[PDB]
Amino acid sequence: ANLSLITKLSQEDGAILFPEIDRYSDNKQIKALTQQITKVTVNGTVYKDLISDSVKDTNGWVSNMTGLHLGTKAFKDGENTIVISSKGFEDVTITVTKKDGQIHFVSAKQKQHVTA
Ligand SMILES: [Br-]
Repeated sequence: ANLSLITKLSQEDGAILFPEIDRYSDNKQIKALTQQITKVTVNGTVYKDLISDSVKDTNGWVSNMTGLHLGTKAFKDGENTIVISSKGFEDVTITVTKKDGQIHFVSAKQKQHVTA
């Protein structure tokens, strides 16, 4: 149901970080997914690749050696839905909760096939 390789986040100033979304990974699936990101949405807002800029307080993302940085501009109280599209991988949906200024990791999945 949940991804094994994306499990956590860090809080930054006006941003969060997914350290496991690593463009330098020896894990070829994580490396190819991260290198080949095509689109990031937060609560349906389209984010811009800021390349190497601070993402503080932006609708912006950066992939670098510390992971995937996301601005919190489009974040809301309660549930937040982050959708990462990539060339070779089904969309990844990360759910995070915001409460009293604090954001925590809830789930990371790709849409699943129903099995018995
Ligand atoms: Br599938």
